[PDB]
Amino acid sequence: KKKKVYKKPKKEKHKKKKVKLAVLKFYKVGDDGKVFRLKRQCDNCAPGTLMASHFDRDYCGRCHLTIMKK
Amino acid sequence: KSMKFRDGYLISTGEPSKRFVNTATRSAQLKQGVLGIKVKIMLPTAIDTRTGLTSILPDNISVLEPKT
RNA sequence: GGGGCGAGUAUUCGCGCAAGCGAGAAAGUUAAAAGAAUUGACGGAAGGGCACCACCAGGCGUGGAGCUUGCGGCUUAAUUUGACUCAACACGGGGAAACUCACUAGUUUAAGACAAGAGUAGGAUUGACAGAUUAAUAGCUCUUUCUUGAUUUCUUGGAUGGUGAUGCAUGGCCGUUUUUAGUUCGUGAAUAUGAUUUGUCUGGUUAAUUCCGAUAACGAACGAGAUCUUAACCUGCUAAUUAGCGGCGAGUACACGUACUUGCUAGCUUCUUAGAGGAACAUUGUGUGUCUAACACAAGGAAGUUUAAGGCAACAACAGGUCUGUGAUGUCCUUAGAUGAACUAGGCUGCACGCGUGCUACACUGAUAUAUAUAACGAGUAAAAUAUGCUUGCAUACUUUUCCUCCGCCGAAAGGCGUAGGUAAUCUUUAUCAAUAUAUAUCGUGAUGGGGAUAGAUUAUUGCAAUUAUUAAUCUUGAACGAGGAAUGCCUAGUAAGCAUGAUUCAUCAGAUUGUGCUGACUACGUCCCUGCCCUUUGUACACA
Ligand SMILES: [Mg+2]
Ligand SMILES: [Mg+2]
Ligand SMILES: [Mg+2]
Ligand SMILES: [Mg+2]
Ligand SMILES: [Mg+2]
Ligand SMILES: [Mg+2]
Ligand SMILES: [Mg+2]
Ligand SMILES: [Mg+2]
Ligand SMILES: [Mg+2]
Ligand SMILES: [Mg+2]
Ligand SMILES: [Mg+2]
Ligand SMILES: [Mg+2]
Ligand SMILES: [Mg+2]
Ligand SMILES: [Mg+2]
Ligand SMILES: [Mg+2]
Ligand SMILES: [Mg+2]
Ligand SMILES: [Mg+2]
Ligand SMILES: [Mg+2]
Ligand SMILES: [Mg+2]
Ligand SMILES: [Mg+2]
Ligand SMILES: [Mg+2]
Ligand SMILES: [Mg+2]
Repeated sequence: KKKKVYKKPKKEKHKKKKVKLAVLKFYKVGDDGKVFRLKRQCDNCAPGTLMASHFDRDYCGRCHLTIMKK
Repeated sequence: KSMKFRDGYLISTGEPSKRFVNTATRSAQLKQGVLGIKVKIMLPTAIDTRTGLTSILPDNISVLEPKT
């Protein structure tokens, strides 16, 4: 019936922070000691589905398989 | 408003008025509203019966002429 | 004499004791005042008629008490909203725990067509474990950092949805006047202006402008009637299943055929079912009436108030109700912090009080307990649920189950467990699925063994969820009420009243509607006194009447 009362500003939406060419941080190759994986690879996903190197665990963004670091 | 246009002979009550009359309703969307259309036709003394046979009218008592 | 007010007013003169009389303006303001007819509406005017939503003679009540339910008012964060004489108030099929939902407090979502510009494969955008954070297992948001692949995202237009406003912008449908008995047309006549009359009527008669008849009218049409559905009669016709009866055997007991059980299956239609026909015309006798139209009584007959009950419903209207039934709709609002669509909790039910519809009673023509006998209309079968491999989840038969449920067992009871039949004249279940009734005993005029409100405790079932107590079961508690003031409702025969039951809603809940049957009265066979509606004459300065 009345117009609203807005005392608190809006809840903000979720943006996704952007990294340019993040894949070049996943593999690096020297002259000797050829290509070396820097993150690690999954277990039930087709090869090349890498997983996050978190503070204390590894997380697969596609199947959500969690392995605890220890 | 309403406008009526008639011609001839028409019946309203009873069981004959449901047999010998044909009725429809339609509407037309004009720019400024809706109009209703309503048509009613009495058939030329032509109606089969519930025990199907060509009937005539429940209101008539013609008396035949003697043979001479 | 020269539109209406101002006004026979102001000033002046003549006459009069006075009251007053006789001559008599202007400024300003106004679109009509005024005459006579016609149709309607109204009347505390005169006549005539109809009707248990009027009365008379009566029945039963309601209004008074407890409680169930709808409406005002108060209260609240919110107690969502339409309708207010008949013709709003158990109405919106409106019995809301969630949903419904329209209201209150919060939080998500895009399920934002299409066009143009931007942004971008060196990535437009999508999703999410763990910790925090949230009622929340909404990655809602944050930290952290993987996944995804052009589906989306940002800007301006433009659409779409809305139980948002307007029923006084409309369609359709419904209610009411009115279930009354009304409404119109051709030609002729009144005209010798007109609105408009007559036909359509003094009288008798009918449920009825239904008929007879009188007549400046003669004829026609709608409405009434006819028609349609159900009920009542038929030992006559046509039929025999998923209906009956009968016929033939074997028994169990009695009396010298009767009752019941059972296997089988000449013929028949009384009982059951359902198709076609018939039957009432006021027939006959007696009376009243113009001896017309009709009415009353008796006999016969299943039936003689058109035999009973319903459905249909003319011309003309209402600013009657509904946009909260609708992918019926015009206009106005709103459209990403939505008035769209959802998810969580709350409210619609809140209680000094006023009003309508009802349920239960105030006892002995009863209450309690046993026993006997006895109805009619009905209904019924994409999801979740029961069973191997795996760590509360997955893959599995849509092979069982979901509606009415006989029967057996368990339990004081409510109910639980196991198993039939049935998509139905076949089973539930109906040669019977109820309660008023009837019989016998106890109580004994004592707010009493009448009444059963209000409270305490425990137990089951529906459901994801029962707290403000869904419903049901047991024991305990035991209020007002002793026939209802002024007022006022319905009703004429298988009717009133009393008594129970099937369906609608329905996961669960009827003190409500809508049908059905059972027991079955008193009083009238009229009238215009009150109320309402209609017609004639009459008056009118009314016409939104
Ligand atoms: Mg009729
Ligand atoms: Mg003048
Ligand atoms: Mg006048
Ligand atoms: Mg009355
Ligand atoms: Mg009386
Ligand atoms: Mg009573
Ligand atoms: Mg009362
Ligand atoms: Mg009510
Ligand atoms: Mg209310
Ligand atoms: Mg309820
Ligand atoms: Mg709508
Ligand atoms: Mg209206
Ligand atoms: Mg309308
Ligand atoms: Mg006339
Ligand atoms: Mg028979
Ligand atoms: Mg609508
Ligand atoms: Mg809700
Ligand atoms: Mg309510
Ligand atoms: Mg007592
Ligand atoms: Mg008692
Ligand atoms: Mg109801
Ligand atoms: Mg009277």
